[PDB]
Amino acid sequence: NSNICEVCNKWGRLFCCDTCPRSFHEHCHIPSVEANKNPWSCIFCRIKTIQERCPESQSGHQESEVLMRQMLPEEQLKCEFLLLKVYCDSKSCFFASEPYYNREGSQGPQKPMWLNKVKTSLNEQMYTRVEGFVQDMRLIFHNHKEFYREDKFTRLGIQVQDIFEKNFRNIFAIQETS
Ligand SMILES: [Zn+2]
Ligand SMILES: [Zn+2]
Ligand SMILES: [Zn+2]
Repeated sequence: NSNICEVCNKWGRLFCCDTCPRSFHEHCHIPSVEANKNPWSCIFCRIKTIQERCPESQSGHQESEVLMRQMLPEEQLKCEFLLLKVYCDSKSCFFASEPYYNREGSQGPQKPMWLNKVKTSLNEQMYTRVEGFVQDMRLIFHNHKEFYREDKFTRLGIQVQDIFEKNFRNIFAIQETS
């Protein structure tokens, strides 16, 4: 197994996957690494299994159809993995914890949002459709772009949104377009 966490790239108290060489901090993995279970298979492995059991699940889909899906176990897992893929980027640090807004010439957003809030919401089964999760994720970046206006710091929102969107299209097998 790897000797660093797949998500944050640090050593520490790591839990190792039995079916692949990845390792994780307990609360870096999503869902948090399960207490017992030997063998244990990480989220990367669980997602690959879904694909392998239903190869057709990789044919192209329309985003509008994906968003209206109910949050049954497989879609729950897919959103957990998509959230984890965002945390895998170091620039996620800016969007992880609760933000505050006090900048001359800007007013904070009406509905603040952050990664750890989305994480809690998924853990607590608060989303009934994929759309709920995707809306909160996209709101994180939209709030940031609107608040930071012409400051160059707005680019961090564009960057992390791009990671989100590329991974959304991969995980949910969105039909490729120009
Ligand atoms: Zn970690
Ligand atoms: Zn694995
Ligand atoms: Zn099948």
